[PDB]
Amino acid sequence: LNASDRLLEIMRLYQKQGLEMVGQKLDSYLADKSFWAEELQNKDTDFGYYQNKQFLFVANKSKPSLEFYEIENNMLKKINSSKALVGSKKGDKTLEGDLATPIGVYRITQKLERLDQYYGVLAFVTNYPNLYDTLKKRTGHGIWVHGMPLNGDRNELNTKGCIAIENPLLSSYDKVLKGEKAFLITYEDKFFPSTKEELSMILSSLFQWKEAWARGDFERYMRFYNPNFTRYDGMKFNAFKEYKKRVFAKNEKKNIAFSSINVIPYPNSQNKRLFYVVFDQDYKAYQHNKLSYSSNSQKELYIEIENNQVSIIMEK
Amino acid sequence: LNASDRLLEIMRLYQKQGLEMVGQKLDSYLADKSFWAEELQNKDTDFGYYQNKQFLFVANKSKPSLEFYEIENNMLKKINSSKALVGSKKGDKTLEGDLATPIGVYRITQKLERLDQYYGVLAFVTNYPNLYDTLKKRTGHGIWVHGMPLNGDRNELNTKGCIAIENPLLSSYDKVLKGEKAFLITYEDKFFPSTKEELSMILSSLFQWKEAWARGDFERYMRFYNPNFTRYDGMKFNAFKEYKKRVFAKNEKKNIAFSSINVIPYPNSQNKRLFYVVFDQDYKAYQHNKLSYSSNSQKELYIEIENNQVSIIMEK
Repeated sequence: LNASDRLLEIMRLYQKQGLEMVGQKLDSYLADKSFWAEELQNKDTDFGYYQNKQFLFVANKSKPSLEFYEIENNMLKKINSSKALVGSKKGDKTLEGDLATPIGVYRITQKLERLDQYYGVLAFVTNYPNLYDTLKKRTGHGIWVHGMPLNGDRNELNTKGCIAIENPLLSSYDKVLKGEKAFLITYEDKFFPSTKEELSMILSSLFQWKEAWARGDFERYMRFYNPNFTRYDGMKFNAFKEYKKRVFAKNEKKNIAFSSINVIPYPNSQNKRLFYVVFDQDYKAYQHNKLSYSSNSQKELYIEIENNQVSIIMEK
Repeated sequence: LNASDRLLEIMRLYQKQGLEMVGQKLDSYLADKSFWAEELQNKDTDFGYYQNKQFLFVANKSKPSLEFYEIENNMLKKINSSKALVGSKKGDKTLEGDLATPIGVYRITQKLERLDQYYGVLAFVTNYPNLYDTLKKRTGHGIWVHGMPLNGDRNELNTKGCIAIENPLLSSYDKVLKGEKAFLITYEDKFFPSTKEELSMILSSLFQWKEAWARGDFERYMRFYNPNFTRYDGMKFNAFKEYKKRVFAKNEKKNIAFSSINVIPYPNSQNKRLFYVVFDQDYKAYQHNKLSYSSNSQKELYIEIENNQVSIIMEK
């Protein structure tokens, strides 16, 4: 079953039964692993799935090195790479002042340009501690990707956790970036890419979870949640399930849509198969066919694949 | 590839902008000649485009003969053919009692069975005079496809305009038809088939016209109409245009959907490239977001292609 068959089937449905049945068919594709497997088959998927154009930094703490990529239609283009300086402590960053460069997936939130000359041309600010770090109660702050001292001093072999590279290369990255946000994937010894099978399982599950949510299927929705689940505000599984039971019993109608979806393999010290999933969510709920609630938000999930099953370990 | 890209566009649109925008995108394909060119490329298109399953008699006045077809996904299955008795007058039927079998595209409206023995096992009633005949002021009635005398008489060489075939075969067609309406194409010496280019032009135009109508684009809508236009109720081009300018100035919201579209080459004296278009139409209009008018009707168009341009010459 291929893309041409699916297009023909969409149009046949549209001409014969109209628009509502088209939506139901499109939903069935989105919930279908094989549909994603086909879309992904010739794409560069090692660093994840990215719907829109994005920029990716990849840091190897061990070498140490930093690479920079552009990703468009899920095809990678390597811009450059170099050696880097990183923190002195091996493994996870878990505490303020532990001198460790964090392992995981981070976002570059801003550029700083009026800094001590030690930081070089600029500093890209990472969002350590990210949601995952925050729900694990890891402490610390101020992890940046920056340059080398402007005076030309080279008197350190390690930072206190920041990632530092040469200024000309750093400037060249900034010119490619043009003020766009970047992801940063940082790993330690060896990187374990997301496979096409894993991305296919996550994306199909993602849409199944959405539609179980929207239609108020409490049992199906709850099965996507890992027993260890933690919500962004600290709520754990039992209270979460209690609450959702009540909410779902109200049987309100909802429409939910996910866009700008990225799914990114998440390096971690236990080498669990973890992924960070981030997307825009359009959410609408109705009471007696009157719109009673709407929101547009940025959602974040952390998902594990274990025992060949997808589960949600954290959600904002 | 293209089908991969086209599908991806639809899937992204569905989640980013909604099912309504998906419908508009499918509509843009239906308005595109190259879309139809591709869609028709391996279809049996000589007798026209038939969206759903349909049945077709083809009568050659000159032979004389009658063929019967089943048409499913626009592939012809020929059920049978045989010799036939037809009217003695060559050329057009224009008048009550002129003994001519009419030339053009007709519809079988009903089956009669309580007949005089002369007429055989049954009569399929054709709709002579059709809309075209009627707007051309042609008169007469009772043009049937029927059998041979039940008392075994086989005297006559010609009917008074009906089409007569052997009773065993006629019953066979009836059992295949099973109460369904059928089309009849009748032509005189040589049949000049609808081509794939003609059909693709007519179909893309049909959907362009629908969009111009529904979105209220007066100038683009009026461009499809031939100067010689006659509406089913006699109204001519200038009065039609005047009335439409008024209606379009109201800028009412309108939703229009077509289904079971058939486009059938229309044989004619002058061998002009004329076609009969017939479809079901669901029409709704609104006033300040409230439904003010709805209808479900069978629409009929007669269309000429001349100097590579599609025009409407008659509409019901």
